[PDB]
Amino acid sequence: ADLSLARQRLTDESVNEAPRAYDANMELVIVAEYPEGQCKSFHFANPFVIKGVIKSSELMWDIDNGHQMSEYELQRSINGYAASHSNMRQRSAINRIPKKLSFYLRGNVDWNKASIDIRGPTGLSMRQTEEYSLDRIRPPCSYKRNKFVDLPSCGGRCEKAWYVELDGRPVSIAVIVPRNMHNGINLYAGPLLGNVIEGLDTVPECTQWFDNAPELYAYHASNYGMTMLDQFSVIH
Amino acid sequence: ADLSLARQRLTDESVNEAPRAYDANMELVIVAEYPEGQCKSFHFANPFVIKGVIKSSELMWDIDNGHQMSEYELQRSINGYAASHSNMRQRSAINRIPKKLSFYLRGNVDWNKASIDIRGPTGLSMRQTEEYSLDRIRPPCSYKRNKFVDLPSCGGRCEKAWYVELDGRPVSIAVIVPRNMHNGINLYAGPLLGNVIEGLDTVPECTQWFDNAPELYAYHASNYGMTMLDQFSVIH
Amino acid sequence: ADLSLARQRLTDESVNEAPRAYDANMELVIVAEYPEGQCKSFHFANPFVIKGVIKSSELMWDIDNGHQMSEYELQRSINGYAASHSNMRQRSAINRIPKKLSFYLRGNVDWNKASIDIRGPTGLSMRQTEEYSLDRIRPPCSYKRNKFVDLPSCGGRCEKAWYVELDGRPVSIAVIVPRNMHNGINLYAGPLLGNVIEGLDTVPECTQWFDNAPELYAYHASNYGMTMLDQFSVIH
Ligand SMILES: Nc1ncnc2c1ncn2[C@@H]1O[C@H](COP(=O)(O)OP(=O)(O)OP(=O)(O)O)[C@@H](O)[C@H]1O
Ligand SMILES: Nc1ncnc2c1ncn2[C@@H]1O[C@H](COP(=O)(O)OP(=O)(O)OP(=O)(O)O)[C@@H](O)[C@H]1O
Ligand SMILES: Nc1ncnc2c1ncn2[C@@H]1O[C@H](COP(=O)(O)OP(=O)(O)OP(=O)(O)O)[C@@H](O)[C@H]1O
Ligand SMILES: [Mg+2]
Ligand SMILES: [Mg+2]
Ligand SMILES: [Mg+2]
Repeated sequence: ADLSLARQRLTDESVNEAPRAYDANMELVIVAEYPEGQCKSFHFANPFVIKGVIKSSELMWDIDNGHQMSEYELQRSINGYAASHSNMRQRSAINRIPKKLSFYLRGNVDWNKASIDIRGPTGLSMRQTEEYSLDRIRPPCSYKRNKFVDLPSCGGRCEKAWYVELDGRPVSIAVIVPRNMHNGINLYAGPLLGNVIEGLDTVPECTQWFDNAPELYAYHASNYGMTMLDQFSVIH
Repeated sequence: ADLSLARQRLTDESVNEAPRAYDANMELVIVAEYPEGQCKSFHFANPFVIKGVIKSSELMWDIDNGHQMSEYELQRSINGYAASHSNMRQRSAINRIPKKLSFYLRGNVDWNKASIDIRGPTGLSMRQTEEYSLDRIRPPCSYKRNKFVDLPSCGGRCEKAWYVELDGRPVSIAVIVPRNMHNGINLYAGPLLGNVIEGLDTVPECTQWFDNAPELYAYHASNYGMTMLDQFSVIH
Repeated sequence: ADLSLARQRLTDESVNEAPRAYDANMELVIVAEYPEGQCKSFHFANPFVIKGVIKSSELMWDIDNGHQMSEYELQRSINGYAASHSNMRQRSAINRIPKKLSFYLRGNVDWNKASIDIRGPTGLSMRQTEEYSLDRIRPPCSYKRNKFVDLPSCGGRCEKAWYVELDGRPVSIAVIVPRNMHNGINLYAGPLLGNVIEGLDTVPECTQWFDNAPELYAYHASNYGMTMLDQFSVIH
């Protein structure tokens, strides 16, 4: 047996299987695409539960003539969608609302229980008439299961995505991504629990802005190894 | 029996009782009111533990001639209250410090254990002489219990509030709101624990700015069904 | 026995031992020092697990002619370090990257398990070639143990520090600081667990900017009782 090829094989497998390890992160990238094709990406990671929580103000395209707009200004625009005649806008804000959201998940994910909840502009459960009395988490619809779309992970057998088209109204996002424990062991049971609790919510988030999707593909997706799908069903 | 009225009754009860469900959110709205009557509201929600954590810089009225001030500028002003002669201010910043804070809680709350802790300008336990050695959470005074004021929830039997007048010094806030488990069942016990842990800290926050209290009543309180009390003891 | 001295002694001990109490905070101050000597400090606290999580954009010196720069502008500069030719910079950004980081820990810390992880510019595990497949938390190197440096805590016997020199590239930070439970009792075991979970992540953070280290010593360190060490090995 050729040991140079054996070494290559071991190297490949070490990279492919690493996400299955204890304390190895699951990965979440959310991409918002806007009408002129610009993109905003949000990255979250954790080994046990990813909690991808995005305010409606964070999901707006927030660049105006080269400067970043404030939460105050953005929330002012969002308000008129949440409550009738609560701001002074004479036209809509659709230029800054995403057309499409893409959710890229990679790693040792419990695909039965991963939930993606698209919520209202002030964070309440989405419905025709949002109200505090009827506000909850993890609605039945949020569990996508076999509605996830499989994508190449280049040997990892571990990337899927979900896509949604928005309808011209601001939204907020709550994504909960639990670790696969279908090997029959409860990591929250016994003395290990404290070690798991210590690891929750310990990875820095990262938000990036791109003027077009090819910049996203070139400087995020292919830089780090998250495969993305474009509007022509071609992978990058 | 009139079935149109029976249907109305069932509908009423479905709305009134929904917050008692597993995975139904408890709701927290904090309102800061400033000397010229403007208001800032902060909304938090969770089914298991609400953690309402606000920095002193976030609690300042932060609008200056139509633009939002930066954390850098706000913290600079706060500093002179925390440490003598640590900024260059020749006058106080009382114009931007809240006069009053109102805490509105709605849902299946453990009223015995809900805690509201008003902390110092850099997040330490409040005392005459703040110091790292004497910094802790959940002081005895923070549990309000029967000092909560009952307010109408329009059939829910589940809203209370707490009020405090400030004394011209910046503060920070830590509110911990645990779920009522007085039905005798520990949701943290057994296999359910992981499901509870997954649900913690998964709801987007929302901050709003209003120029006067009637805007708050019209476009937040009555829009979503949180009853608020004004300075004339009239509900909205 | 002189009871005025006995009272002094009891007072001293009450202050010295307070951090050992249940619900007493452990304290973390991170100080970034930049080439012109300016400093940024970040304070975190919790009684059970401190989670000090800082994005690469937050660690840049972010003041430009008296105004605070936006995350958009800062992330743009960081991008060129993460992905080749992903921004339009013709020179580096070393003026705004810390030269040195200092980590000050005070309280009832588990020194065996405290971990300080210096991560890449977009939050991934640091390595020559950062990639999503090889991203994890709590690497073996992050546990400093006896590589912590002991510093005076003025009777508390409970402050240590860690120092690192950076190499001109932006980084992100994840610090996990667990409570000392070497007295043989597991606080996550039994009915106490819910009370611990309720206390996680409930203390407001505080970020401060200083133009030079003596301002930091005078208006933070000596104001609150965190001892710091300067470049001459002198304490403040
Ligand atoms: N262009 C595409 N559009 C949609 N789906 C695609 C496309 N290309 C591949 N896929 C799907 O991705 C999945 C994985 O494909 P494949 O096995 O070729 O990738 P791989 O590099 O071996 O990665 P993995 O280790 O994740 O399997 C398959 O279900 C395949 O149909
Ligand atoms: N204007 C007010 N000022 C102060 N307290 C008030 C005011 N109006 C009502 N309350 C108090 O609110 C509480 C609930 O009142 P009430 O039972 O009339 O409301 P409800 O619409 O039935 O809501 P719930 O289902 O929460 O009881 C009572 O304790 C009442 O005294
Ligand atoms: N200037 C210094 N540079 C480096 N280390 C120092 C310096 N001064 C003191 N130390 C170290 O700090 C540690 C604690 O010193 P010391 O016992 O004098 O302080 P203390 O005020 O009693 O505080 P504690 O209660 O924390 O012991 C010792 O290991 C000492 O060597
Ligand atoms: Mg394959
Ligand atoms: Mg009633
Ligand atoms: Mg000593």
